[PDB]
Amino acid sequence: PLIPIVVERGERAYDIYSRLLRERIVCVMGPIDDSVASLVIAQLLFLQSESNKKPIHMYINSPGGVVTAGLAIYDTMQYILNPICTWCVGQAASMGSLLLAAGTPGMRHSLPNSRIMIHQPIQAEEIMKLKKQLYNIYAKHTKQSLQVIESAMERDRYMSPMEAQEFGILDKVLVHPP
Amino acid sequence: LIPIVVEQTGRGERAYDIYSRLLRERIVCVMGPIDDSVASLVIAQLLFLQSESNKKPIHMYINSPGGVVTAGLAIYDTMQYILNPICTWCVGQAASMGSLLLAAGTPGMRHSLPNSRIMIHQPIQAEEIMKLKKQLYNIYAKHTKQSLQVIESAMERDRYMSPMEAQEFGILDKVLVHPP
Amino acid sequence: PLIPIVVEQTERAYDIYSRLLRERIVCVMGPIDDSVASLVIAQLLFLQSESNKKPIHMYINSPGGVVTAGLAIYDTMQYILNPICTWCVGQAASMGSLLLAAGTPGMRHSLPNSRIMIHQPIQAEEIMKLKKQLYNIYAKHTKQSLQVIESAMERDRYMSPMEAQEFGILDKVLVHPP
Amino acid sequence: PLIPIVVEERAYDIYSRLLRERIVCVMGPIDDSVASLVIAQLLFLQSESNKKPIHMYINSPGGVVTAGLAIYDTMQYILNPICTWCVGQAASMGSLLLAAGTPGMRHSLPNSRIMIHQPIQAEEIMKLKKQLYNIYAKHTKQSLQVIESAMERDRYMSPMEAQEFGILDKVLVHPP
Amino acid sequence: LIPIVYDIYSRLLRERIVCVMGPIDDSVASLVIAQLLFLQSESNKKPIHMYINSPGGVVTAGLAIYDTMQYILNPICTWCVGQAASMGSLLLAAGTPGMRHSLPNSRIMIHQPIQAEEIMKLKKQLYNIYAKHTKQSLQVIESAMERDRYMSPMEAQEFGILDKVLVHPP
Amino acid sequence: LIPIVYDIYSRLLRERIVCVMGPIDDSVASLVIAQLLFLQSESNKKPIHMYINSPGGVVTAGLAIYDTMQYILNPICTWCVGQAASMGSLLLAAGTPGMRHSLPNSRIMIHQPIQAEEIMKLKKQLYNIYAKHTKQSLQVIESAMERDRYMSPMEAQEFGILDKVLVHPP
Amino acid sequence: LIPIVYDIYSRLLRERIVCVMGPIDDSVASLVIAQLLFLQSESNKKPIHMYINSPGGVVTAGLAIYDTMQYILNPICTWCVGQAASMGSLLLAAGTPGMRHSLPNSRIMIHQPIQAEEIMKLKKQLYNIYAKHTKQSLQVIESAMERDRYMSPMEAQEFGILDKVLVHPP
Amino acid sequence: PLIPIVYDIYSRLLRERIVCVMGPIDDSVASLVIAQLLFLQSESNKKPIHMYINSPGGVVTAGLAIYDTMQYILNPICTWCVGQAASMGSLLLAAGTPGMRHSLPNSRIMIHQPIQAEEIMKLKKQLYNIYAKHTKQSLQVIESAMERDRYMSPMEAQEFGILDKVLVHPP
Amino acid sequence: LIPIVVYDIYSRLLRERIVCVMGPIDDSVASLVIAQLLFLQSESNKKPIHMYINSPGGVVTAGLAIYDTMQYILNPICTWCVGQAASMGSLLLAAGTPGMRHSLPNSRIMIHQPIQAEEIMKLKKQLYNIYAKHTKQSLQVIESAMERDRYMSPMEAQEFGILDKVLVHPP
Ligand SMILES: CC[C@H](C)[C@H]1C(=O)N(Cc2cccc3ccccc23)C[C@@H]2N(C(=O)NCc3ccc(Br)cc3)CCC(=O)N12
Ligand SMILES: CC[C@H](C)[C@H]1C(=O)N(Cc2cccc3ccccc23)C[C@@H]2N(C(=O)NCc3ccc(Br)cc3)CCC(=O)N12
Ligand SMILES: CC[C@H](C)[C@H]1C(=O)N(Cc2cccc3ccccc23)C[C@@H]2N(C(=O)NCc3ccc(Br)cc3)CCC(=O)N12
Ligand SMILES: CC[C@H](C)[C@H]1C(=O)N(Cc2cccc3ccccc23)C[C@@H]2N(C(=O)NCc3ccc(Br)cc3)CCC(=O)N12
Ligand SMILES: CC[C@H](C)[C@H]1C(=O)N(Cc2cccc3ccccc23)C[C@@H]2N(C(=O)NCc3ccc(Br)cc3)CCC(=O)N12
Ligand SMILES: CC[C@H](C)[C@H]1C(=O)N(Cc2cccc3ccccc23)C[C@@H]2N(C(=O)NCc3ccc(Br)cc3)CCC(=O)N12
Ligand SMILES: CC[C@H](C)[C@H]1C(=O)N(Cc2cccc3ccccc23)C[C@@H]2N(C(=O)NCc3ccc(Br)cc3)CCC(=O)N12
Ligand SMILES: CC[C@H](C)[C@H]1C(=O)N(Cc2cccc3ccccc23)C[C@@H]2N(C(=O)NCc3ccc(Br)cc3)CCC(=O)N12
Ligand SMILES: CC[C@H](C)[C@H]1C(=O)N(Cc2cccc3ccccc23)C[C@@H]2N(C(=O)NCc3ccc(Br)cc3)CCC(=O)N12
Ligand SMILES: [Mg+2]
Ligand SMILES: [Mg+2]
Ligand SMILES: [Mg+2]
Ligand SMILES: [Mg+2]
Ligand SMILES: [Mg+2]
Ligand SMILES: [Mg+2]
Ligand SMILES: [Mg+2]
Ligand SMILES: [Mg+2]
Ligand SMILES: [Mg+2]
Repeated sequence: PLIPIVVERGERAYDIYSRLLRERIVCVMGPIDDSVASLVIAQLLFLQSESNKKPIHMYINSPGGVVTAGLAIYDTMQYILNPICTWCVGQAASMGSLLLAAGTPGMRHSLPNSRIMIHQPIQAEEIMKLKKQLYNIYAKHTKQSLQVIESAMERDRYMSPMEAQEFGILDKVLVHPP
Repeated sequence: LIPIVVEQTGRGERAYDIYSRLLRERIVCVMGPIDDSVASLVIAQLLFLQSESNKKPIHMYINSPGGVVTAGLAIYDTMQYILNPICTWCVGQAASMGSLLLAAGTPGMRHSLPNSRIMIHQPIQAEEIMKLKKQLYNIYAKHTKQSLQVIESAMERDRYMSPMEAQEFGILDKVLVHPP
Repeated sequence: PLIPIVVEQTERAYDIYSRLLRERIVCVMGPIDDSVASLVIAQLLFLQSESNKKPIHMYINSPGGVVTAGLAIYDTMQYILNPICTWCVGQAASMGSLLLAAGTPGMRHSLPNSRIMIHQPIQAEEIMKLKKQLYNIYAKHTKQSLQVIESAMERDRYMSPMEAQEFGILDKVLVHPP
Repeated sequence: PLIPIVVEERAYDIYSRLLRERIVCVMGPIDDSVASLVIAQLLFLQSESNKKPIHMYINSPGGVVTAGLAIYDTMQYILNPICTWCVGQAASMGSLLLAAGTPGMRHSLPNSRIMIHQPIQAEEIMKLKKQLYNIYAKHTKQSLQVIESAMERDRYMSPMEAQEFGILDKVLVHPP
Repeated sequence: LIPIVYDIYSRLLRERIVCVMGPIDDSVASLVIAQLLFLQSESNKKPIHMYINSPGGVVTAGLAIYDTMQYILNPICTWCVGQAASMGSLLLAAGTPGMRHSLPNSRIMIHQPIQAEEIMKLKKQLYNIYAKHTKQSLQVIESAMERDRYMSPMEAQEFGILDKVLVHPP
Repeated sequence: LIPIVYDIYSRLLRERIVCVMGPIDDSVASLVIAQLLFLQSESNKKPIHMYINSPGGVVTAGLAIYDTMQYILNPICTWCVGQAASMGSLLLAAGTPGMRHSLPNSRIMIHQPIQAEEIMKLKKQLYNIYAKHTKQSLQVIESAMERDRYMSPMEAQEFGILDKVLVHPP
Repeated sequence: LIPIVYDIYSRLLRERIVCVMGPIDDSVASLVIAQLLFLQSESNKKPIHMYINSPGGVVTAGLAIYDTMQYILNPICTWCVGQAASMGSLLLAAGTPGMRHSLPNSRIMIHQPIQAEEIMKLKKQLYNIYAKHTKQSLQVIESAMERDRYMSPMEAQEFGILDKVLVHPP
Repeated sequence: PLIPIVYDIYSRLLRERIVCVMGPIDDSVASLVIAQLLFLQSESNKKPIHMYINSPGGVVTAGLAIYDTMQYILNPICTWCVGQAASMGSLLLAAGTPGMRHSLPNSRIMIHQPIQAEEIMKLKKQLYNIYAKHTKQSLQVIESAMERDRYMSPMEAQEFGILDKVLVHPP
Repeated sequence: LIPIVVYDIYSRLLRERIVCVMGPIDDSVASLVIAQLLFLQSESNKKPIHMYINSPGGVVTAGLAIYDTMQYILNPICTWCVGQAASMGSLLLAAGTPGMRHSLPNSRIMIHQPIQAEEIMKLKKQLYNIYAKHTKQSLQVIESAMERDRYMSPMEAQEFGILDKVLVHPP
């Protein structure tokens, strides 16, 4: 995996991901662990410092990951004052779909062929407390009841972008820009 | 060991790695197995090239045996999303998700060199695996302009196509031995 | 993972973590070992030299780690004269929660969905000497008795941020900046 | 781990910046590779000073004896004052380096742990042990029998017990 | 170390008890099928006890055991001890009606943790077999199997997977 | 490398002694269950001795042994030697009342070191079983199990896990 | 752990049943061939039962079994339970006509998942053998084998791979 | 891995009431030793049992399982330290019937010992009491000696109270 | 694959009062050798025991465990060095009853020897004394000779005091 260099006062050379960061785009790609969370959180704090009002784009192609790391990203998204556009490309499963649903209302996007899953693939009470935290967060942003969330999360299935929009996880399914 | 080449940018010379220099020619490489990492890199390049011009064509170099479906679909959706014409170039082989990206190029601009091999056959719950298979049927039918019955039947065969067979089937438009 | 580069107007460019250090923010992320402790300690000494009075922000998302390495960070936090704001994001368990509680009083923070654990997952007497050192440090910074600390640390459980605030581990649970 | 860059305008990695503050790290297990780096830094810092002290940051569980002795001899060889700082722990060869600091300049932070117990043919191993006995006795100013007896017990001492024992001089909670 | 009395499992076979224990693969299916054919030869009318504590396994191997259970003429008692999940619960439910048992603290799961058309053809085969032996409709089976959960023995009896939950022998 | 007298474990079985040693998994549970069924076939009145030196193991496998202990009609003497932690202590407490034993230096732990709701259902099953056999309330069991500690044999006798701490035979 | 009756697989061979399990390699081929020669010596006319649940394996090893099946003069009943894919289905189809069986839920695949000319020569050998026992034309064989799919037992009977689909004995 | 037949040599050695405590002690070793002790007690609960000890130590609860069983059975137990008895091995050596604790001349004995913190310390005190009981020393002498990372000669262990006799030849 | 002979060939060797100490000596090897020595002494405390030695050495305490047992039993012990007897192997060779320590012509013998420091030295001095006792050389001749990293020929070892007879063929 070699990262390409692009060229953007004068001419500066970045690696393509750093150039993506200058377009206020943050990537949440692959499994989410403490390392990914810290990097995402760092980028969110940086982008808010450059403007606490210009939107931030969050590119999400993740199968999920560690819950506390995902929750670290979630809490930081709520904490910063910027509007956050989430973009599901490929898939958003487990904590990935939670972050997708955690975007600013009206700015949660998916491309047409993405797959979304809210099903989720340390002591016992302790695992259940984290589950209830996920129930509350999903209920809050999908605007569904806890009963619908608990029931839906019990089903080992993915949603298409259209059914995820009807469920309240995302707001727009775009084939091309509007 | 990746070679370094110099281009003059206007006020001086810049050194790139040869792949980064290829990106300055609006050519994106999709080579080897496609995973989330490849998809993110390709998508990043597609968004970058569109920003530099949403009307100059983008060349997609494809030499891939396939890969993860959702990662392939992420590239596919991004190809449709951007406004640029996309020329696809099959060199070596385009199998499984690779052939899907090849066929997803802008009509009339889907290319193969003479000795390439193309395969649309494809080498997690059960219903969900079938939903992805049905997403693949629809995309192939859409871009080859064949019926779903012909796509489902052809994908059931474990075989490769010649570039001339892929052109007749609708995966690509031109087989070039030299440039025109 | 590739680490992005950001640009600051001075035009300087750094890696995002080096830029985070310029905001007087130090990261304690993942398992704590001698290598992490030395890096954190180096950053604390550097930030104090740039000003022994501007606050230092300590980002904590850690499951714990080596006790002596954690204690090395703790002692250095007490040694420097700067006020230290601790920020629990994701989780602070074992030595992580000790560092969280060791922040300057009134400046110990957690985001809403963090998890905090003071339970802890060499000869026999020596292992017990370290445990009592941890009892003392927790008692000092939570302002609880040794009997309350020893009893609470025996329970294999996590606390919510609000529960950690009543226990005395942290001072504020913030959803947005005030 | 990613190592941060700091700017003094010149930019260095934070460990290179630490070297500029005349601080040398003896960090983790000590082997020939670590000794060489420490020795190189010690020779560098002595050239570059009009006898200003060198700070030796020690957080080590020990390591190979000959590598530890290589650092020890170099500490004695350079004719500079060396402040030793025990943070976290100094066990085995780590505690020998700690005690080998210039008298009056051996430090520990409050919660550090210090161990002089130690976790090639037989005679050859025993010769190195006496070499350790002699060095400890010299710098703690304890008798050889107190050192042999103390090293025989597998225990750590608190910083204040290490100050009474003669391994270090000062236990500091804040700078004085 | 396996104790000697025969070896304890061979002695269990002489008491007409067959163990379906752990993950089911082609090897397990071959062993169980071999035992079923033998016990039928020594008597095609004395019951066979099938002890089931399995998390599931390979579908075709599970179906191989199922078809052999259907093929032989003996009445088969299925006994869920510990757990019967995935193909394990299918074998449990495939016992002779009235002779499907579970102990009180067992867990039963019908949820299930090759080309695409082939995997779903196998799934419908599981739907029909479950529907046949639980006497539930195909929509009730398809809906229930989609839920990633275990049921208690009482709940599995009410669903039609087993017939009796015994604390002591009857 | 086991010694033969039979092999020493098989001869121990002839004294109606079954060993539960080390981590409990599906394999250990099946062997123990097989042995329990065998000894009660030889007698349903003579006591069976269960030697327990285990740090715990898989919950469903432990529950499989537990259910079989309750199912069989024999009185079961449990003997804690070394340690009985997690599922091991559950088996220890599940012995016939008055016949739950420990040697003086053993350690006993009821603390316990798949979806979420399912892990919690199994935890509640452990709460119920412990409450039943120690005759303590559910809040005393839930509270005690949250503590990561061992009990002395005398302390476990007072908690209700065992009945007798013997230094020599009486 | 293989139970003793001496071992259940050896006892099953005394019933003139040979198992073809798992991946077929030279080792399995030699074992099956040995059993076939043995069963022919005890009687050249009594049928031999060949139980097949195999995903396939090495071509030359499969062909070694095939050649031996035709070489011996006994009638051989083939039984597909679970699956017969690749070389497994070839052996299934190679049973004596009228004596090729499958249980209801089996899956059968004739698709197949050394220098180039060599691989193609082996492929036509498979085409010929299938064609002979399928009583289908070679173009129908080449075309069907190119399709990456399984057949139901009824679909395999109709294609000529097997003769009867039995749920119980007739 | 290769074991001679006379019965297995260890099985035959068991027929003269000699049980081996060999190498590192774990739950597996403890169970076999306990099994052997119960068996030999059934055969005669008054003829002595010989415990052959060459062990560097092992798991405490496993060693304590053997210890409790030694006290539980009604037989006199002769312990024989040959090679070494360190950590739990020396505890079993000292736990033999008084007057019947033996060592050969060149053996090495160590009482120094090379899960939560409170529990580790609880087991340590259990070892202090057991050593104190069988060596007839004070807890302070035991705690004090166990902190020293050293071995004893057989004569020094006889003087400490761990063993009773050091034999070069039989009496 | 171990051949069986009109039981297994090693079991037949034991019945010939021949004990093998082959390869590296560890606690496991030692207890089996000790087991065999005690067994043959029961079958006769006066008929000689043959000890076949082809070993590069091994664990000191395990070697001393066998050494102490060789001295403990009342039997005459013939030691036979074939191939090599190095480190603890050569000490066992020299520990045979005087006049009955043998080597075949092309064997190699080494007394050089390829846990805390003081205790390592205690074991070394124990080896010095045991060699000196059976070689009837002074401690300095043993200490000095063990310092050379070399092997001796059987003749070279006979004069030294390690062995008594070098035999091409039986006498
Ligand atoms: C929304 C942030 C507030 C405004 C505020 C605050 O709560 N914390 C605390 C904090 C620390 C660490 C991790 C945290 C994660 C979640 C929430 C809080 C965190 C620090 C932040 N700071 C900043 O964002 N500086 C700009 C900057 C950041 C990164 C980079 Br790269 C470059 C520039 C420094 C100045 C300041 O007031 N705050
Ligand atoms: C065709 C895109 C639209 C134009 C639009 C948009 O939908 N998203 C959303 C977006 C986010 C993340 C991943 C996405 C993947 C697929 C589609 C959308 C994605 C951002 C994009 N942006 C851009 O493309 N900026 C220029 C640039 C990109 C990369 C590099 Br390197 C350098 C420069 C920022 C400005 C902007 O409006 N859009
Ligand atoms: C709070 C520090 C004191 C003020 C004081 C002191 O006790 N030690 C000793 C010391 C050494 C090593 C690790 C220690 C960890 C804990 C405590 C002490 C440590 C050195 C420090 N020094 C400094 O901090 N120099 C500025 C600087 C540091 C790092 C970087 Br990167 C860039 C700039 C050099 C000048 C000076 O007096 N002290
Ligand atoms: C206190 C040192 C003496 C004064 C003296 C001396 O004995 N040796 C000898 C020497 C050689 C090799 C390894 C040794 C290791 C331990 C001790 C001695 C060593 C060299 C040293 N030298 C120096 O220290 N140069 C300064 C410098 C060092 C490193 C770097 Br990076 C940059 C600058 C060169 C100039 C000079 O006289 N000596
Ligand atoms: C249900 C039995 C039917 C009557 C019948 C039949 O369909 N097959 C076919 C068969 C072959 C291989 C595997 C099969 C798996 C599933 C179903 C059928 C299988 C063989 C059976 N035979 C028998 O069961 N012999 C008794 C015996 C068996 C095993 C052992 Br161990 C000891 C004794 C031999 C004589 C005979 O007619 N049948
Ligand atoms: C206490 C059991 C009852 C008595 C009763 C019964 O419920 N099951 C069912 C059963 C099957 C499999 C595993 C089970 C595990 C838990 C409970 C039930 C199980 C079989 C048992 N049988 C027996 O125990 N035979 C004696 C024997 C067993 C093993 C060995 Br080795 C040697 C001898 C055969 C005859 C019979 O009526 N029952
Ligand atoms: C002519 C047909 C008979 C098969 C014939 C024959 O061709 N070969 C040759 C042969 C060798 C090796 C593998 C072959 C594979 C395919 C065909 C032939 C093979 C030997 C066989 N023999 C036998 O079958 N002996 C009975 C028996 C066999 C196995 C066992 Br187990 C027990 C008893 C020995 C006596 C005999 O004339 N023939
Ligand atoms: C009163 C004297 C005996 C110690 C007494 C007793 O307390 N328990 C309890 C027991 C159970 C399990 C493990 C224990 C470990 C440590 C201590 C006690 C254990 C069983 C023992 N039994 C016996 O020793 N049978 C002889 C025998 C044993 C093994 C072999 Br192999 C061959 C023969 C069976 C009959 C009996 O009354 N007792
Ligand atoms: C007086 C001479 C004997 C050495 C004496 C004795 O000191 N111990 C103690 C002993 C125990 C364990 C390991 C020891 C290793 C080194 C020395 C002593 C050991 C046991 C031995 N016993 C015996 O040798 N029985 C003969 C025999 C043994 C094994 C086999 Br297989 C077959 C036959 C049983 C009865 C008996 O009085 N003694
Ligand atoms: Mg926001
Ligand atoms: Mg387009
Ligand atoms: Mg401070
Ligand atoms: Mg000095
Ligand atoms: Mg039936
Ligand atoms: Mg009962
Ligand atoms: Mg034929
Ligand atoms: Mg006793
Ligand atoms: Mg002698």
